[PDB]
Amino acid sequence: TSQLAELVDAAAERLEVADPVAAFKWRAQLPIEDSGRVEQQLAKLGEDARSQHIDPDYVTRVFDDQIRATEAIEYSRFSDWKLNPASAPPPDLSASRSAIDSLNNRMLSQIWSHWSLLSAPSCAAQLDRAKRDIVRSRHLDSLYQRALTTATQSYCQALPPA
Amino acid sequence: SQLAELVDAAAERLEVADPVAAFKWRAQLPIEDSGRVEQQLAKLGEDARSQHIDPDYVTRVFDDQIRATEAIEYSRFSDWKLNPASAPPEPPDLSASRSAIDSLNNRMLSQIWSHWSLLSAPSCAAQLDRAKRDIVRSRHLDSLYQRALTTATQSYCQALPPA
Ligand SMILES: O=C(O)[C@@H]1C[C@]2(C(=O)O)C=C[C@@H](O)[C@@H](C2)O1
Repeated sequence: TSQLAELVDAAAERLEVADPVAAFKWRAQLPIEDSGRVEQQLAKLGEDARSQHIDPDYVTRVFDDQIRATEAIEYSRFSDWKLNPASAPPPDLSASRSAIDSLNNRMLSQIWSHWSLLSAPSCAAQLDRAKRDIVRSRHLDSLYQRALTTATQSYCQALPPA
Repeated sequence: SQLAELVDAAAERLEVADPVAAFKWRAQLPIEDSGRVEQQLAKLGEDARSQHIDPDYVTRVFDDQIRATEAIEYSRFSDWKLNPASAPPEPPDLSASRSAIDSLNNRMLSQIWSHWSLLSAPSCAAQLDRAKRDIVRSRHLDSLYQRALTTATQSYCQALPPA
């Protein structure tokens, strides 16, 4: 089991919030993106990182990836639903909000716990193993696999060049 | 197929979704532009009436085409959210893309008029499936564009024969 399995699993579960959120936005005729909103969300995550003695710039980069990957899923659904509106699957977003708050906390806990590994040469391999295992355990489809890659692309920190 | 030119025009117009998406991505503009949709449907409705073509049929067809186009734009935004480096950095202006669309709109309505007797005939469904096969091949349409072309053309065979 990869040391990054809990982090990646949390990231994947958080991606899955894309579906109820997109279903809601579709019915409510709301757009997917909102730059001001995301700026606020990222700022709050940075504050969370500071209070937890985690590098806020790192957390900001990682969650920027996470949020873009999530928006990618939402846009893919909107595409599908434009072609086939009868397929659009609702309710309000309070459940999703609570889930994201809990998953944010889980993710930050693992960034803290596994900071040495995230800084290490073994990060890339351990991330690849974690992804493999979560793709399988969560039965992630091609869209979610691409999203998980995007979401996690900044986990592993650059190494000294000499 | 006698519907190949119409389907080709439809597919060509679908392909304008790419530069349109690219422009909107760079400019951070919404994908849906209800004003522009209304403008087109109004003009086309009037052209149909003036040429004595059933405007309700024409509106339906273009609604389908427009929805399919929006679907492609959403899909590209999805792709670019996953990998922003794949977004075309210097797309043509939206104005230019809209002019190209205006011309394709006209070509499609001209083809609808020309092939009214086939669009309203029982052989329409067969001829449409044939045209789609051939244009999918000739344009090398991928999975997304195949879906989009089905959506764009789904009302073609609804045309009523003249009284
Ligand atoms: O902005 C646009 O011009 C493009 C083209 C489009 C159409 O299909 O005509 C018209 C309006 C928009 O909602 C979509 C679809 O994007």
